[PDB]
Amino acid sequence: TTTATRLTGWGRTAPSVANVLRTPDAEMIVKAVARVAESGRGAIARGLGRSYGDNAQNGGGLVIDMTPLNTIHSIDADTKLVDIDAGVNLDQLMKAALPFGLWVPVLPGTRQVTVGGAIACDIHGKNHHSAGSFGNHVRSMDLLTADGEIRHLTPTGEDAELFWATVGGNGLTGIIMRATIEMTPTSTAYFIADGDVTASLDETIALHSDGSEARYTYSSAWFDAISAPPKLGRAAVSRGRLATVEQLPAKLRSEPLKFDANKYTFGPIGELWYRKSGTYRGKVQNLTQFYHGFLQYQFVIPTEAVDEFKKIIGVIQASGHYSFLNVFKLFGPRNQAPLSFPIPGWNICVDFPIKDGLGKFVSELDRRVLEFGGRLYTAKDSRTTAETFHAMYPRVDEWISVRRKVDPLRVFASDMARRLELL
Ligand SMILES: Cc1cc2nc3c(=O)[nH]c(=O)nc-3n(C[C@H](O)[C@H](O)[C@H](O)COP(=O)(O)OP(=O)(O)OC[C@H]3O[C@@H](n4cnc5c(N)ncnc54)[C@H](O)[C@@H]3O)c2cc1C
Ligand SMILES: *N(O)c1cc(C(=O)N[C@H](C)c2ccccc2)cc(C(F)(F)F)c1
Repeated sequence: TTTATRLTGWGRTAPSVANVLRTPDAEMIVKAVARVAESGRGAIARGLGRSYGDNAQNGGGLVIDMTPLNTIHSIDADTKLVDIDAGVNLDQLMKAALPFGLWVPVLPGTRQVTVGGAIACDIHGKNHHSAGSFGNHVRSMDLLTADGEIRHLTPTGEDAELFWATVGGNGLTGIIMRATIEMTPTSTAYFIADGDVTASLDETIALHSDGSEARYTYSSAWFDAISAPPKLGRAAVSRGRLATVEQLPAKLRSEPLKFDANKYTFGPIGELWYRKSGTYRGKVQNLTQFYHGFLQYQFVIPTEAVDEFKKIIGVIQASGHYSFLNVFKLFGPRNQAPLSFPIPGWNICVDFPIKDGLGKFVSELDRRVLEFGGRLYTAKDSRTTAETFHAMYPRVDEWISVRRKVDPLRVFASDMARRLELL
């Protein structure tokens, strides 16, 4: 029933060979786990493999593909609850739930992620500072544990601890079979967006600490990480909120929940265009418009350590490693998941062309991120060390304890668990 497959994350790196079970039958799944528990490198769940790291692979072990288990069981406009299999992806869920006036409460940059993957990495999106991360919206889940049993976890139940260990747990508490999400009510599929441009890193920080952020539910920025100061850190800021029907152009009010470089570019006229183009108010945009080899590196620095955040950006541009695609956002309050990535503060994504001395430069970045109280993201990472990770996540020991109570025999395991000593 299993097939030896060669697996990588989305980074197409650190490949490993595992036995990939793929069945729409939850019974084959439960019994495949029981077949790992009476024997040795254990088992890990895999979703759509959008995670860049090595969390959804398990060298010389069992990897269980969950995408066949993609039944949407029900959606209820009144309770706002959705009840689906872990294999359902968020694009699928988005499209099924619009007709009910329901919005997926946390959307990441690609909708090709499963619900299991969204929970296990506790993903965040453009609205983190107003909605939190994915785990905040899970009202229940069914977790296939090492003992072959299915446990029904809730956020505030008597199983709260294992619930919040599973959130952001990178699949190391067992297999999420099914969950119940509370959605966000919406009257349209549209955003009303305000656009802003900055000329300096200092301007960017100002804009994000002036209180304007509280007027928008969604907010993120494209961010210059190549130009030398004080042009370094200038940003195209896109902020907004879901539009109501009364704010749509009348052509759309009929169907409000529907879904579907020249010579000047670098001169003063180019700079002018880019400011004009990137500055606006109340622009209505659908989801696509408003959301628009390499080493993907993402960290967050606590809010108060702002000067340290600036320092790291300066180190980056002067490093000779150039990143064009840079997403900046200020996270809001965190949640009670010990291994949850987001904390309030300065979040950034950078894309580094694989190049000489880059591996060693990012190790230094790790040191800086750590020294400054921030952390990396497992959904992005494959190269950091156990010691660095354990120091970045001070509640890791708390988490490991929970994980030990629930999988004493190390039935669930992955490349990452072994690398980061989470096993
Ligand atoms: C283009 C792009 C844009 C992205 N943007 C964002 C973003 O804006 N915000 C953000 O937070 N992330 C973002 N990501 C990362 C992505 O959201 C996460 O890596 C997500 O976890 C991937 O989901 P998946 O179903 O592909 O999971 P996989 O990558 O297949 O698995 C990821 C982790 O989830 C676990 N898992 C999967 N299914 C289950 C299950 N059924 N039960 C238990 N554990 C399971 C796996 O074991 C593994 O630990 C982006 C990724 C890409 C490629
Ligand atoms: N990283 O801090 C980060 C990345 C995204 C994101 O959507 N990235 C994908 C790869 C993307 C790259 C280039 C253009 C479009 C999409 C989103 C965030 C967020 F915090 F959600 F805004 C952060």
